[PDB]
Amino acid sequence: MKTPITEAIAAADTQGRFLSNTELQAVDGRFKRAVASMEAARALTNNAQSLIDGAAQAVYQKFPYTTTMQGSQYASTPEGKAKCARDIGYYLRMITYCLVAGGTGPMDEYLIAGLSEINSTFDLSPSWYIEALKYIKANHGLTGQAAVEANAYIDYAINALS
Amino acid sequence: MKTPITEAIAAADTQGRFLSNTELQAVDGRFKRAVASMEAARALTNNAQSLIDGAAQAVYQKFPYTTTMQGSQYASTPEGKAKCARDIGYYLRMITYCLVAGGTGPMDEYLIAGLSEINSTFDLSPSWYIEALKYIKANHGLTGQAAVEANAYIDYAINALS
Amino acid sequence: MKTPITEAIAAADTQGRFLSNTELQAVDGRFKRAVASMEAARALTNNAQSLIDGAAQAVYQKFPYTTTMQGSQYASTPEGKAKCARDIGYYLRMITYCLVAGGTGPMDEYLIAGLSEINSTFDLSPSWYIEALKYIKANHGLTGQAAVEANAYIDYAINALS
Amino acid sequence: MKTPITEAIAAADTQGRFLSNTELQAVDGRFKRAVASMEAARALTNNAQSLIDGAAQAVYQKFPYTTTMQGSQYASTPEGKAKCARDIGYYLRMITYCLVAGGTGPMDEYLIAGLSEINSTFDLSPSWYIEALKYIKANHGLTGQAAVEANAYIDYAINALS
Amino acid sequence: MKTPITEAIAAADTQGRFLSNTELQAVDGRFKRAVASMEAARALTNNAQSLIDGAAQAVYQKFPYTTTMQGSQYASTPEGKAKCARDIGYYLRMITYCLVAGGTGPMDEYLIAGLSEINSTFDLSPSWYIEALKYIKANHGLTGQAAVEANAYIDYAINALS
Amino acid sequence: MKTPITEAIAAADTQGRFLSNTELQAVDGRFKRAVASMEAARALTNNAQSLIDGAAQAVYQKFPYTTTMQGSQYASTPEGKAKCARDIGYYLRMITYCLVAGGTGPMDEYLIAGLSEINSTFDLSPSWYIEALKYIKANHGLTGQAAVEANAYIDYAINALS
Amino acid sequence: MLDAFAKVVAQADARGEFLTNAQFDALSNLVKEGNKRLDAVNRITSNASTIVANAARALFAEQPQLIQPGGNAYTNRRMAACLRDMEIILRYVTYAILAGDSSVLDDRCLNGLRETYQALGTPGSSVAVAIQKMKDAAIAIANDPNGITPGDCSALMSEIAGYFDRAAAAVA
Amino acid sequence: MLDAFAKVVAQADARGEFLTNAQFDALSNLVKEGNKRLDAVNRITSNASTIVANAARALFAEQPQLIQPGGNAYTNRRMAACLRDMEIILRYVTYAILAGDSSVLDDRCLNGLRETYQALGTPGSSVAVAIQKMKDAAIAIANDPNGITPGDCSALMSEIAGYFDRAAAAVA
Amino acid sequence: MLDAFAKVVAQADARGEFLTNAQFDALSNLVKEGNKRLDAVNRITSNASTIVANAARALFAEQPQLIQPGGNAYTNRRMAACLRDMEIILRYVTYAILAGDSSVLDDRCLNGLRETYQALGTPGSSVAVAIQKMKDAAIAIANDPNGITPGDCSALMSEIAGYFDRAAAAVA
Amino acid sequence: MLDAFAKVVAQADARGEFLTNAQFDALSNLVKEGNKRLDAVNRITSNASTIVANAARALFAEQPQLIQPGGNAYTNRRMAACLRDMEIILRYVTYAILAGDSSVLDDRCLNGLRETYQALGTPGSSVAVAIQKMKDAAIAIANDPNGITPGDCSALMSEIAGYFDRAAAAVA
Amino acid sequence: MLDAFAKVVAQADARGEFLTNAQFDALSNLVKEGNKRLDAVNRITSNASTIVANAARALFAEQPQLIQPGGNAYTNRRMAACLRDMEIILRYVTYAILAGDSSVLDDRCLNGLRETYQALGTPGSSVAVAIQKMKDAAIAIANDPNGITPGDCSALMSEIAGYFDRAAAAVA
Amino acid sequence: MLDAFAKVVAQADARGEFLTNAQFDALSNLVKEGNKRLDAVNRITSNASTIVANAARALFAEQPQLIQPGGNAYTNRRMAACLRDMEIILRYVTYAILAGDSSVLDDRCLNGLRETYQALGTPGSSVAVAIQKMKDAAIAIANDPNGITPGDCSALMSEIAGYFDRAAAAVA
Ligand SMILES: *[C@@H](C)[C@H]1/C(=C/c2[nH]c(/C=C3N=C(/C=C4\NC(=O)C(CC)=C4C)C(C)=C\3CCC(=O)O)c(CCC(=O)O)c2C)NC(=O)[C@@H]1C
Repeated sequence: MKTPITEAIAAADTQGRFLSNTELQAVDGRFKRAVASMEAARALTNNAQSLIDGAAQAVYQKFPYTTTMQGSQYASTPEGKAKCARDIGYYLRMITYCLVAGGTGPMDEYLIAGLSEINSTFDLSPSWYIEALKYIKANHGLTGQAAVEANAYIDYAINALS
Repeated sequence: MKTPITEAIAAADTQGRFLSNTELQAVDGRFKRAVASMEAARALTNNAQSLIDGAAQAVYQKFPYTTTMQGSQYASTPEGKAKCARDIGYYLRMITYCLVAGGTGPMDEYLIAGLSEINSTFDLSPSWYIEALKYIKANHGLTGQAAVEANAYIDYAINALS
Repeated sequence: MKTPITEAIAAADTQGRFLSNTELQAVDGRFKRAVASMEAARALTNNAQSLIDGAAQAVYQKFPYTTTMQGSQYASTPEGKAKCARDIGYYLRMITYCLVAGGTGPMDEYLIAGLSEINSTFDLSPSWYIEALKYIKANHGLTGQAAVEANAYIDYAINALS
Repeated sequence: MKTPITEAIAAADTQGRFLSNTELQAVDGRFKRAVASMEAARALTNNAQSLIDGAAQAVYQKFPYTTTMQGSQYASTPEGKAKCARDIGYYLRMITYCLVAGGTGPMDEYLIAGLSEINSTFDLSPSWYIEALKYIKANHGLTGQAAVEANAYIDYAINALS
Repeated sequence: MKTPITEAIAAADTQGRFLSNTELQAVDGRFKRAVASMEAARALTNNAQSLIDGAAQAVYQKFPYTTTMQGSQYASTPEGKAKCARDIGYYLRMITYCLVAGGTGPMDEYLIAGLSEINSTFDLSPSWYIEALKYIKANHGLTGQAAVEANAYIDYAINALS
Repeated sequence: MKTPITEAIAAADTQGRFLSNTELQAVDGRFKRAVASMEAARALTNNAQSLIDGAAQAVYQKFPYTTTMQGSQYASTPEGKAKCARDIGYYLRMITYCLVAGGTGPMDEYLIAGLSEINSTFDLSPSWYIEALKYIKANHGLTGQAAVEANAYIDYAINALS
Repeated sequence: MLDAFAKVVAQADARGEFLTNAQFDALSNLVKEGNKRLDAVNRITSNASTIVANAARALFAEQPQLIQPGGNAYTNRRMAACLRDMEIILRYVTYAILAGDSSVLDDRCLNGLRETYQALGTPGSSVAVAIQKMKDAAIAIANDPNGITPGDCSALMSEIAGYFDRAAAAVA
Repeated sequence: MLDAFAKVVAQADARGEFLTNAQFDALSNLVKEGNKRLDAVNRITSNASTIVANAARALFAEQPQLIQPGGNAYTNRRMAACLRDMEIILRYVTYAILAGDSSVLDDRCLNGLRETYQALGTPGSSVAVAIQKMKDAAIAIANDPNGITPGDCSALMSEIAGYFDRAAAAVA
Repeated sequence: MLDAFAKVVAQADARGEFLTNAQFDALSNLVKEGNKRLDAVNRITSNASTIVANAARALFAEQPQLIQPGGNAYTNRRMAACLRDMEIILRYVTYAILAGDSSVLDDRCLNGLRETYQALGTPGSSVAVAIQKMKDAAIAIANDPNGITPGDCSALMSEIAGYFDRAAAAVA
Repeated sequence: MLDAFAKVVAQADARGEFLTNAQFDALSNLVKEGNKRLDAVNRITSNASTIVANAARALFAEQPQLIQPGGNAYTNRRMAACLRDMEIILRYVTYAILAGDSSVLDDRCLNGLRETYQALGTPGSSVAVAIQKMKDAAIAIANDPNGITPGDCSALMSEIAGYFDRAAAAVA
Repeated sequence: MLDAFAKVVAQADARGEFLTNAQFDALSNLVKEGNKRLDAVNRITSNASTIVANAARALFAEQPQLIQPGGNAYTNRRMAACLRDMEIILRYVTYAILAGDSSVLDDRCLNGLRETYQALGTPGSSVAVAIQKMKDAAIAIANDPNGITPGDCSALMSEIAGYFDRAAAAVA
Repeated sequence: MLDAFAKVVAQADARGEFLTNAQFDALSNLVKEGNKRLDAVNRITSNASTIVANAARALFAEQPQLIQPGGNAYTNRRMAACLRDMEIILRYVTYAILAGDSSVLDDRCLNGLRETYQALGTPGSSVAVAIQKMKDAAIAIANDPNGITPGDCSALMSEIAGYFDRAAAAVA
């Protein structure tokens, strides 16, 4: 999985050599940044439910047709609404993983790989998720570097969706 | 050239993607470590001459035969002694480059590549340089993290020579 | 470009040999089918405007939000509606090319290659085009083998969009 | 084995896609041609013996030395004459296989592959077989497209032998 | 061109090294054998015409049909007989080249490469040349190692033809 | 293992062909040279001890520091002196193997491969071995071609060490 | 691979004999039903996406544990692989229908598949359900009387069912 | 590469327009002459070996210096290459006849050929004679009235002559 | 490639001298502005998609002929290539900003680009407009006072503008 | 490969749950001991050559039969391989120390090693002695109180000992 | 691979000793018989084609079922393979004769051959007959007293017989 | 590549004629001087390292600017390349001496060398001095009267000088 640490050893490994000061400074770089990352992860996790419930509504508000239109890809049914909230929880949960790990690794393996295929096969619209992510971005309530860390991964998700 | 920064972009480039938080933490890692690195580089540069003159003597003291034996590879001639001090200055100069750059890059391109070939062709003994480096290691007069930085590159040279 | 004829010579060419009875039967196969293909192409071309104008409305009827919602990707503006009709004409025009050529070639090079990238970048929804194609499918007014030919390429487009 | 049908799926398979109208027209091409092919195959099979007995004589007539000369590669012995008729039957039998299959496949795998090696190792002359094939070509008694099919494969054999 | 000398340097060259005692013994091996080789070459060259005129007749004697049969590939015409003698001279001339060079090189580049293609395209029979070579083999009049050298290359030709 | 004989068959094998006169002359080349090679091998083997004891002293005489200096890489201890004589015996023994085999093969596999790594890891100086080899070169007491053979392999070792 | 025609040729050769009137008549009949075979392939192929997507939705509604966290189809990477596998199974089945022989399906798709799922930890029996599903939809779409000349396709449908059952049995 | 059909499509697209009745009618006519085009290709292809061999014999009888020692066709290696080149020229010409377009001939055979012979030291004009020869034989064999339904093939023959002249001009 | 630090080292070596206090002081200052450089890269990179998409829309509204049939950006294949090229130009520009040196941009992106568009038939000057556009958006997003500690980034912005102008000049 | 952080993430996901305060607290502690981990790696790595060379000398003094003629370390080729193997074992052990997880050591170094020595005829137990040796030297050099800020590193040392024992057990 | 000379060297080394007079004398004798060994190889090699062709004819006359339809040597592809295999067996046997050691024959020809025929369905015992045949012809041609200096070659012939029996036993 | 023998053969063939007594006599003489040629190669090759090292030392003492910082031989990488180039020039020169023809030297070493140094920025004339040097040492070592049967080698030495001058002229 892609983290500042695995990236550091992979580099040394391909060149078939021992770790050097070059790689070590990178790991200390992540170690020092962990403080702000952990703070973000903690806050997102403690407020998971309200952010998820808020984000879902933001989506339904912006794209009202996803609640009335008929089809299994929409949330016009209690089942569709459960799947929808579930998917949102998946996104939120993945960005906290990225904060704890210090890299995009978790999101890349678990969510980005195969994304476009899935959204294509089940007629799911990207803008639906981009909307939910923007809501989480504007309301996580974090400040300082904790916000920069959180936003870094939210925006990363936004780009994968566009 | 291999630096924490070029390593960061090379990684992103091979994966054909934009820089992420992963790489950025690595660069901030080097940025924060630069303070101790620069201090080392400065001290080594201001005391270049005495460390060089000291290291040469340490070599002649340990391997007295390099001053009496006849052959162009030895310092038994004023010419040989100039080449010898010159070579020592090359080593010292290269480790300061590594401190300023934040990586082994400078030393790797300018000194390690081709080293064994050269020492083999001109009958130069590695232990001669390992001795000079140990002297610089014990007498640079640095303390704290500035010493750890300096020693990191000195030892790196020692290993390439053995 | 991929046609029953270029496919026939490509096969012979990779095997580095002369055309044989195998390839020739394939070309005669397309020659005999051309009659129904040309009939389809002709009918689609003579009724281009009404099918295009009909298909656009079918899209606006099914996804009413594409006419009211604000954003350049929607047809909530005279400009957006022109782009929309233009895109529909592109699809129709491409399937006639496939009928005349006897293969998917035209559509593959001119429309399928890069499709997903485009729909992703400009926030265009596939179901919008799948809807327009279904309308053309139900109203081209063709019968017999001329309909089978037309539908073969319409469905081919549908699959590329899903 | 190479047939209009296996060629059609191989093409689709390498491109990793589903069959399209392109390939289907090729199979219908062979399906429609089968009528003339089957007629040829049937006629050649019902008159196998006389064509074989006729072709052998034509060879002995043109190259009289193959009946008097001494050596196991010649038909100057009852054994050599049996091998000779046998080989002719092999050629005839293979062209009927090509007619039934709709391609050169059968002949390519069973007869062309390794041909030159064999004729070289056992001192068999190609012109001997080209002569036998020309006889079958002038006397199969077929007309119309049934003759074109038969001749297509006979000539194909002639070329492999020259 | 393939000679004991070029083979010796090619081996050293692929291994990217200087010639060693291994390769040198090989060159001295050819140097010592040159005496018998040169003797063979000289004798074959001084008796070229009679051996050529003898070999041609031997071919016509064994395969009388090559003088009566009609076709440009046969010597049933003054032109065909000139081509035939010419071809024989080519074979003889090539084996002397092999003796002077100390290897098959000359024959390989000038005669073996493309042989089967040519004999196939112009309906020339290998046994015709094998017969001419056997005549030269039985009548060159050489003895001792000079005969072993000559025969080595004659047989080499025989094998390429079968 | 690299010998004039294995080199001869390897060449034929890569070209996927039978041995020819080219390769055979090379083997006879080695066969004829074996006489001088065997004489060298025999003489070196019968005088192994004195040459070894002489060569060791020559090394200690030229590089007196290897007997007084402290460290396990030097012969300043009875153990170090045993290792030293042992290593010399290895060199001598390997050149006799090369004489018997007719090539560098034995030395290449058993001594050259990995040499530089070893001398580097255990701080052994090449000039120490080059000195021992020069002694053996000046005192083997061989003359004529037997000396040329012996010297060929001694010098070969010298070059690998420089 | 072989098509129904080359299959007969290969059998004739191993015996070293010409085709018999029975064989000619039999092969002549395959040619007569050609039109029905082209329609089957066209229709199924023309609804490829719908068949795969609808079958998977059903699979997941029937076995929700495949998509719960930890399930073999959990995460978009494993899900895409699952959908890909289904489309691939369907693709090789349509080749067999065109060929009139399962060889292509066996050599290039079914062999080693069981070993592959065993090693990956994929519930092979769950795959069988997936394919059983496409089978029903595929056949339903193949012999739908609307839109074409009426006639009997029952034999072709039973053959089409064979290749599907053949794949399902190769992983279950 | 393109066939006469895709060629029209590519022109229509660059303008962004549907096909016109003129174009439909024109392409509909190519389909009508299809039978003549299949016969041309079959016959020429069916006499590939004879065409190459007979043309080369003539070339060599006309320019004996090509086979004298030192000549570019002297030695079996250079001779095989010569014959190979002829068969290759003929092969790409038959592809163009099937396609009804010279693109395949131009992109995959003719371009870079002149540069290739210049660099090799091969008399390009001598190659032109070789191909001119196959041209005459090819056409002679293509429209031989014996063995087929009578009718006019004059337009096809003139087109066939074009591809041959096109190749000859590309090396001369 | 080189970063601003290795660039000084390479110059020092070619002369065979140690770094001077001027150089130490100069490089020590780059370290002090590090935070501003990390923010610039993060922000631009964080709005990659928007920057490319919005710039292209503008390009096409300004030069509609690029998307008319026959235009170099007509058809989804050429359009995807166009968008890809823009994202690639932007990607290498952000590498230069992290490095503090244009080497990576020059060696791995700009060289051979002019030749490449010339040969493809792509209006290089049109590309320049595209990049000029991303430049304005990129900088607008880089030094937006909202969301971060206040301070002067003017020098960094001017440097950032340099790499953009550098790429635009390499194709125009 | 995984580092101690991704290891927790992977476990959290398979269950489909967010991290718990226990986990946050646990991972927050790894971050606190980071400095000790960087020092361990730096020191061991900084004495790579000495560690390998001194350990091998001891191995050979303890088991002289490995270097007698016929021994598995006899001849410079086999000796270089031996030394190389030791340096490689040490290299992957330092990666695990940086990562805080043995995955990289297991996947890219230890698996298949036992099979490899069995097939080569190399005394696997002799390798175990070699690594046991580097273990003692490595740890001795890692927690030497001279030259650094005082404090407890006992837990890290015990972890470091684990990876070494883990490799030794994988070949013995 | 090894030749009789390197074979002795390899044994001497594993013991770490110089060659003994017995060994010198033994190897000195191989050199003395060199001429006979060069003649053997030259003659056999010089009749390669005849040996293979005549042996195969006999094999087929003895076991006609190998060439009946369905037989493993039926069809020119399988027949060419058969002849190729024979020529290859003969080729490696002549290498062993030059080398004076069967190593090259064992490592590069005989190992895996039995497994290969088992898997292909080729009657390995039939191959043994083929090689037995070439053996008799090869030796007959090797020590034919006509055309060379008289003397005893009996020991060499018995050695030559060994390599042939060695190959036959490796497939039977 | 060609050796002096194949060189004559190639000339004879292009004319289509047998060798003349002049040619036989000429080639018969090369064979007579064979011993001198083997000694030349053995000696030079036997002092490869000394020749390169001593020549380079002299080059650097004569042109110290090549090793000053910034010089083309400054840094161990460029220095190793320099030494490598010298050893390579010497290696191909010894091949020519064995062959008795400069072809191998020209085709595989000298051609493109001038272009290569021009592009690299390496003072080609400085290389010429390097090789001139090895020339003098090489010849000095080749015809040293000590250690061998006396006789005249003057012609061989002049030929040996030719290949060296030939290489020097190819870069200067
Ligand atoms: C110019 C772009 C704008 C601007 C920048 C500005 N930034 C800071 C300070 C900080 N920036 C960071 C950001 C990072 N550190 C990292 O390691 C990473 C990668 C993960 C990033 C993105 C940090 C940690 C700081 C310091 C803490 C803080 O939040 O202040 C400054 C202040 C510098 C100082 O300390 O004096 C400034 C001025 N300011 C503007 O007005 C422009 C719009």
